[PDB]
Amino acid sequence: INKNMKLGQKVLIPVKQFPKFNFVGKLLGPRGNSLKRLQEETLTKMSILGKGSMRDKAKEEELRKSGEAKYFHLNDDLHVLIEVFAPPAEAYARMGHALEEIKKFLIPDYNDEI
Amino acid sequence: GAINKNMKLGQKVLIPVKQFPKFNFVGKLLGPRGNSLKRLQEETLTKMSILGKGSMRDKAKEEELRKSGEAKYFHLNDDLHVLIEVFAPPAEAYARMGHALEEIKKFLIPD
RNA sequence: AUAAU
Repeated sequence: INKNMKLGQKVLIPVKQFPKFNFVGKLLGPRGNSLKRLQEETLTKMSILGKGSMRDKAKEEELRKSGEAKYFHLNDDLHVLIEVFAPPAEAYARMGHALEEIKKFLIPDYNDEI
Repeated sequence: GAINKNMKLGQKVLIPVKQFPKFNFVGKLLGPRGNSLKRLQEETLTKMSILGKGSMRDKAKEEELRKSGEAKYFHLNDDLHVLIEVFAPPAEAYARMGHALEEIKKFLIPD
């Protein structure tokens, strides 16, 4: 119950469902640091990964073709990888709180009628 | 996954019987009629199962089921533990688990 | 023999 443990969770960014919405720009923010704040606030690490995550389509296709394990993620769908390293109770709580906080960044059409 | 679909999480928590061989962790977890562990589950919105060597009321029977090699009893070859399970959308599933893991700590200190 | 599942 006391030792640091690692957890990781992929969250799909629904680009197919909402192709007109710029999820990456919305995640990173107007100055590009919104995701940095979100991480520091939640005590997690968050990385935007998958097809489209590099904002350089030539380079992305190059790294994917290399077969280096660092870039395996580029085979995947666009997503945020949330990672945490803390004792079990804190690790799960942090993840729960990060997953909650990230929801607003990923739903263009949230309900606003009752 | 998508942020909305129900997901399953499971976490084993070791009961430190080796460290504290004199202490009845199982009785402490269950309480009278199992209502301690039942309450703890209901409060945390988790499922909890006590599993592993030492889990069963009955040491003769335990050894029998272990020897059967039925897969439902494989756990009896493992160390004593609580398996905490949850099924809910990702943010709620992780929160529940974090809260269960916090609440269970006091039961895994002897006195 | 705190004994749930």
